[PDB]
Amino acid sequence: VKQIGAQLLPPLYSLVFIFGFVGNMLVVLILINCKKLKCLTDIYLLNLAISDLLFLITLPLWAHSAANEWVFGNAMCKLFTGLYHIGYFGGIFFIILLTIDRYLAIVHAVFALKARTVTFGVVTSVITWLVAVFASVPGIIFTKCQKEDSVYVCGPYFPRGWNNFHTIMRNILGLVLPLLIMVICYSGISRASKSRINIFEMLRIDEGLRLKIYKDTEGYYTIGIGHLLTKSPSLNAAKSELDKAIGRNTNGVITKDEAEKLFNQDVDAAVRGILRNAKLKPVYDSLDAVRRAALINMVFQMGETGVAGFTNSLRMLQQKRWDEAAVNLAKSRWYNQTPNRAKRVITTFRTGTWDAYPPPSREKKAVRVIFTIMIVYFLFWTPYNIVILLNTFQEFFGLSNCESTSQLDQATQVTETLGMTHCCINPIIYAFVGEKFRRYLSVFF
Ligand SMILES: CCC[C@@H]1C[C@H](N(C)C(C)C)CC[C@@H]1N1CC[C@H](Nc2ncnc3ccc(C(F)(F)F)cc23)C1=O
Ligand SMILES: CCCCCCCC/C=C\CCCCCCCC(=O)OC[C@H](O)CO
Ligand SMILES: CC(=O)C1=C(O)C(=O)N(c2ccc(Cl)cc2F)[C@@H]1C1CCCCC1
Ligand SMILES: [Zn+2]
Repeated sequence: VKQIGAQLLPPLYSLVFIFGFVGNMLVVLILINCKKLKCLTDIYLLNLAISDLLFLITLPLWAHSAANEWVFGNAMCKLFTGLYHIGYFGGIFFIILLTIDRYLAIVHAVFALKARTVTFGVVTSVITWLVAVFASVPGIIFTKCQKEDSVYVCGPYFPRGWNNFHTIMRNILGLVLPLLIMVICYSGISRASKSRINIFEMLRIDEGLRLKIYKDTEGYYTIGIGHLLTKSPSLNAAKSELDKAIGRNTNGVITKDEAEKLFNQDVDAAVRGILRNAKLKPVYDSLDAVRRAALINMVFQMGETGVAGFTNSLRMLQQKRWDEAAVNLAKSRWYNQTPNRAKRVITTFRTGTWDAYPPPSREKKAVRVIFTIMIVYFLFWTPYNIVILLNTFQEFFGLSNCESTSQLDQATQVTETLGMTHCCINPIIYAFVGEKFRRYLSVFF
C-alpha cells in the first residue's frame, strides 16, 4: 500500500490543506471583523473553525511521512497526535452544540433563549475543549515513534484491551452520541409543528415588532410585540419603565431576542389572566395549543374584558362549533374595524392550524445549514468508525481469517484518509447552503 500512498497522499493532503486553511481562516476573520463575536452561535462557529485548523495544520507532517518516514521525534509524534484527536473531537462536539442550539431556537425554548449568551458560550466552550482533551488522552499516551521493519512510524500501540476500549469510545462520541442527538432534535421539530409556526410568529405578524420605542396611534408607548410601557407623554418616563423591564441602558432601543424575552413574559401573563377570568377559563381549557394562541391573540389586542364581551362566540368555541363560531365572529364590530387581522384569526379558530400565517424562513434555513454540516460529517467519518469496529470487536464474533486483519487494516487506512479530507468541507458548505455567510463575503469584498 505504501507505494500508492507516496504518490497520492502528498498532493491530496496538500490540496486539502490549502483549501481548508484559507477556508476556516476566512470564517474566523468574518466572525471577528464582521460579526464581532456578539452572538452565542458566533462563539461555537469560531471554536468549530479552530477545531478544523488544529486538525489540518497536522496534515503537512502526515503527508511528509507518507513520502518518506517520521523524522520529527517521539515528542513531536505525541504532540501532533494530540492536535489530531483534539481537533477531531472538538469538531464534532461543537457541531452537536450548534445542532442543539438551532433546534431549541426553532421550537422557541424559553430557557434556551435566556441561555443564549456569550457568557454561556465561553463557559460551555471551555468544558467542551476539556472533554475533547480527555477523549484524546488515550490516543496520545499509547502513540509513539518506533522503528518498524527498519522504517520509523508514528503510530498507535495500545494493549489488547485498550484498543478495544478506544474503538468503542470513539464510536460512541463520534457516531452514537451525534446520531442520538440528531434524532431527538428531528423528533422535537416534527412534533412542534409541521409548518414550523409558533405563537411568536403569529403575534409578530398581527401585533408587529418594535425595536425602538414606538408611540401608539392613541398616544401610548409600546415596545417589542405589543408591550405597553406607559400611558403618559414623557418619553423619558417611557425609557424609565423600559430600562427597568430589561435591566440595561437601552436608550430606547431593544434587540430581537430581548423582544421575545419580553414577549414570553407577556404571553404567560395573558394566560395567567385568562385562567383567572370566570368566562375565559372554561373556553381556554377546551382549546388545543393552536386555538388557545388565537385566544391569546385577541387578549393581546382588546384585553380580557373585551374578549369576555364575545359571549356568543365564546360559547360556540367552547362547544367545538368552529364553522358557526367563525361566521358569527365575522359579524362583530371587532371584525369590521380590523378585517385583515381578524380574518386570519378567525381562520385559525376555524381550522385549528397556522395556515393563515407565513412560516419562518431564517429559522428553518438555519437548521438546514447545521443539519447538513452534521450529515456531511457522518458521510466522511462513519465508514471509518464502522470498519474499525469490525476490525476490533466483531472480528472476534466472526469475520476471522489470516488475510482478514491485513485487509481490514487496508480498509482502515483508506477510510481514515477519507475522513481526514473533511477538515476542509465546512466552509464550503457555508458558501453553498448559508445565505448569511455569502452576505458576509459580499461585504468583505
Ligand atoms: C502516514 C502517517 C499516518 C498518519 C497516522 C496518524 N495517526 C492516527 C496518529 C499518529 C495520530 C493520523 C494521520 C495519518 N493517517 C492515518 C491513516 C491515513 N491513511 C494512510 N496512512 C498511511 N499510509 C497510507 C497509504 C495509502 C493510503 C491510501 F488509502 F490513500 F492509499 C492511506 C494511508 C493517514 O494518513
Ligand atoms: C456521496 C453521496 C451523498 C452526498 C449527499 C448527502 C448530502 C446530504 C446533506 C444534507 C441533507 C439535507 C439536510 C436537510 C436538513 C433538514 C431540513 C429541515 O429540517 O427543514 C426542512 C423544512 O421542514 C421544510 O419545510
Ligand atoms: C440562517 C442563519 O442563521 C445562517 C445562515 O443562513 C448562515 O449562512 N450562517 C452562517 C453564519 C456565519 C458563518 Cl461563519 C457561517 C454560516 F453558515 C448562519 C448560521 C448560524 C449558525 C447555524 C447555521 C447557520
Ligand atoms: Zn419560530
